[PDB]
Amino acid sequence: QISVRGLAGVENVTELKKNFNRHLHFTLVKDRNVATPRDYYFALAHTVRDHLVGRWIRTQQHYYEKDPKRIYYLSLEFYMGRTLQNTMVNLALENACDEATYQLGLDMEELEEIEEDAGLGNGGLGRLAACFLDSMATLGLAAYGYGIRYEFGIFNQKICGGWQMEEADDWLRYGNPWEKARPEFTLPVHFYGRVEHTSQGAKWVDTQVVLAMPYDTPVPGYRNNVVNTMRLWSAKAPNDFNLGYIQAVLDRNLAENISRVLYPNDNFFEGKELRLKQEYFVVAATLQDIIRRFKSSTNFDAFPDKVAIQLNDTHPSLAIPELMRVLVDLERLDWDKAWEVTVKTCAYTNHTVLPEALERWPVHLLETLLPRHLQIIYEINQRFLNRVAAAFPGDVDRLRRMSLVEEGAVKRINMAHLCIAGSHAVNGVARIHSEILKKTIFKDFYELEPHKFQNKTNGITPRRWLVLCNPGLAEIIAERIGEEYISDLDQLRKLLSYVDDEAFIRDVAKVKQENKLKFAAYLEREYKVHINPNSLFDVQVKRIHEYKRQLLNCLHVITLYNRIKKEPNKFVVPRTVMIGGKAAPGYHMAKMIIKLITAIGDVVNHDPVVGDRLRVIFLENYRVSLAEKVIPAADLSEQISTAGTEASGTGNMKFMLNGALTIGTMDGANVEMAEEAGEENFFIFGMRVEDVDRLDQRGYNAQEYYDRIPELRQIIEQLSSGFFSPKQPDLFKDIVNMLMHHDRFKVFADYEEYVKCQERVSALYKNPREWTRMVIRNIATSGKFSSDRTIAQYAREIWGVEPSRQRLPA
Ligand SMILES: OCc1cn([C@@H]2O[C@H](CO)[C@@H](O)[C@H](O)[C@H]2O)nn1
Repeated sequence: QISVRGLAGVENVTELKKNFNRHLHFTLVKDRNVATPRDYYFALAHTVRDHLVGRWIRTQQHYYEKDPKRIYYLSLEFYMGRTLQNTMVNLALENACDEATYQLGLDMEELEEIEEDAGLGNGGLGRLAACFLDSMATLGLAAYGYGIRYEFGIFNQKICGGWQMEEADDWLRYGNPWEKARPEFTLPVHFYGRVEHTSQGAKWVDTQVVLAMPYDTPVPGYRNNVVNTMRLWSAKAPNDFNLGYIQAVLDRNLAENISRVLYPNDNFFEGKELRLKQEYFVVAATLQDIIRRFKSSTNFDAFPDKVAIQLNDTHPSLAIPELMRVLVDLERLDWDKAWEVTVKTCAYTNHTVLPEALERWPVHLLETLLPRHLQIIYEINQRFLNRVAAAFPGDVDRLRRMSLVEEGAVKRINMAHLCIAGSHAVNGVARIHSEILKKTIFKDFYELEPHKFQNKTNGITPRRWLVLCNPGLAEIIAERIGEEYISDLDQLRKLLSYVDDEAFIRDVAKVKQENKLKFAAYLEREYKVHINPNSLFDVQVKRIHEYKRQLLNCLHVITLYNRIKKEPNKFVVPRTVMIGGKAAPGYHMAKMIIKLITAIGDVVNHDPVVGDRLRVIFLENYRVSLAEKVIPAADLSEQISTAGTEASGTGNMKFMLNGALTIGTMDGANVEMAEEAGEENFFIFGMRVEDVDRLDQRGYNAQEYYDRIPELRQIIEQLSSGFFSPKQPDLFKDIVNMLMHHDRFKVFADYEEYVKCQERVSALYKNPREWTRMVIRNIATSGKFSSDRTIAQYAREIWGVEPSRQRLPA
């Protein structure tokens, strides 16, 4: 059908069709009289998978022969989403499979919808890992993603009576055609036990053993024949585990619970033992695998030359003391040499400055679970603090501040401090974030070792986030500038020369309209909700969090509603306000915010005076597959976190690439986005980081805003009195109380500027031509935010490896 989707040659189409029928028969054990759409999906998935394996085997053979430096990306989350279309895109099979299935009398897009998301992540951090894997493969790096194969990923969100309900994401029930179990490479992982000191050093003994079984998933590069591996560990009990008899077998679940479920927290630390076990489990199994591969090339001086370990947040921070443990206790290296190797091998990416998100493990947990690691952390700390003391003599406050061990009622290990000490590089994820790190929470460390601190602004893969989810836009762009931009997104700058091109303006606007119609149809079909596709699609999709300020969006929505109710017969630009995202199950305020959104919808969507001029939709079960649908459909991207709180954001970048304008604070990567596009082409509002600091200094008083803004008063009075909850007038008391008395994120302080800025948005939307021209200016300058750029920077500035667009033999 379209060019970017590749060739549909007669030879390939015929070959795909026969292998499809082969898999349906031999693999699925079905005939075409009993086969369901799901069977057809699996037959296609198996057919496409076959095309990966040849390239997968030869890529891994290529690495064995060339022995390049290997990159190990350690993450507790990989938010992969669906794999079928991505695989087709990267192998140039999309049109051929489209043709092959059509000739079999099947709609491929229908089959694509059957695939479950691999939802092994919470949001941005897990999705960043997924984009990174894609870019590393596309840039020909010898890279391995290492994580946990959760049996249950991020919960499926059901909305019931306006409330979030969670259900288990049983993503593996029908099987996962993409993974290959590798039980032959199963590794033991040790827990508990005790430390014994001998003549020949420390020994970790009397441990409980849990087996780590790897499952390998192929990660194809974009049309370069590179297929890298994501290896995910599954917890298995040893066969002599607890070996009355029946109970001992049933108690195997205790061990295997380690890989059972993803902790559903976004940007929030829950100090639970099971989570710590997960963190060590991935680290211990991964490091053995790394060392095994390294030895299969005794001399650990070359370890840092052949290995890079990237810590995605502090979650895999135990890699540092674990590497030390292995080098010192098992390989018998002296401390100093082991430490040198460790530091040069490890690098740490920080993703947050929110205090509640920072990992601080109680010493008593580490003492019981990982007694040798605690000893190593203590020794790391002492030697590190000796360096601090030597650099800043007499500065006893600094010593306390920089210690890996935090004092208090419960002693804790600050994992971020551990990571900085044991890494040669520490990076933030957007320029403003990296600067905040050096100025605030890691200031002491930056003063001690300024060379360690870097920025690596986040990115998104233009394969998934343009070509896959927005083929129409990919195509109209390719018509003008060719296909090279897909793996060289900076080429989108060439589109600046088309900003006054009447054909291009029409096409850009046509593609958006088509996307909106398709999404309006999706909503009716799958959720039975009526929306006006001519309205401005105003969308905020991301995890529900106070810092992300879905509440500020809510206030604006109510403002628009109240203004309509006051002047019913005045013209307002029609809007469909879509808000979606999951709340962590234990996050009460976030669950209340979801209820508020639906409560507002229940009032607004049924007011006859409003008509179709304002609709409020809560998008249920927001996830990667839903993002791929709603983002291409968006006109306005809400990126309205309090300045200084959203480390980068990546949703922002997705919207920019897909032809939405951005309303946002100068937070995270929004700053760089506005810088790239030009501030004129962004809807920037609200406090900057410095304004937030000034407000904190004099004290934030929400009442002041309430007293001085009548429109804001009205909303709060509406919330308090039960306007949006008549049967439970006090339902939103917690929300109002928080807003009025303990709002850490200063919702009210940005309200006026936000509403005003939103008026500027509506004004521009009234002029379709100028809206689209600004859209073109955004798409055209979104090149910097390709994860190919990000990964190339990691490669050159941290990992010490050169990216390559050179193709491997097919
Ligand atoms: O554990 C802290 C954390 C941070 N994050 C998110 O990481 C993303 C990827 O770097 C960022 O874009 C986002 O700003 C951050 O909140 N998720 N969890």
